Amino acid sequence: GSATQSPGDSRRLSIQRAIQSLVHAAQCRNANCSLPSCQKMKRVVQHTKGCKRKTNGGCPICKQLIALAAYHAKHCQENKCPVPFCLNIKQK
Amino acid sequence: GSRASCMQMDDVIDDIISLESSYNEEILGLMDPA
Ligand SMILES: [Zn+2]
Ligand SMILES: [Zn+2]
Ligand SMILES: [Zn+2]
Repeated sequence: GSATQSPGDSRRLSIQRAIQSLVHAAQCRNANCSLPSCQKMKRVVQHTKGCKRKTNGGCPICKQLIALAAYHAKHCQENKCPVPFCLNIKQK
Repeated sequence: GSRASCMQMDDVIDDIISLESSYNEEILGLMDPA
């Protein structure tokens, strides 16, 4: 019920929440960090480190970073940014 | 150059709509168990 398709309303906030994780975990150097998502999202940022599987479409995570960072970078004009794929957007 | 380049179809804006529909629904796998 509710919606047979995925509304931009829900995906919006969904991304934003994930982005909070991504922007923090990307630059977080605090080892003592023990929040909810940063720890996990850290390994996500750390996943993209050696990703070559993404170019074959095998990265749903890099798909996410792309997904969120594109949105995040929609309001970015900086050449340096916290999350990984934001600077990837700027490579175009 | 040809100024028509500033009045073309933006791949980036079409992308937005697509991302607003399925940003990465592959991880979601959302099902409605009705
Ligand atoms: Zn952290
Ligand atoms: Zn990846
Ligand atoms: Zn950014």
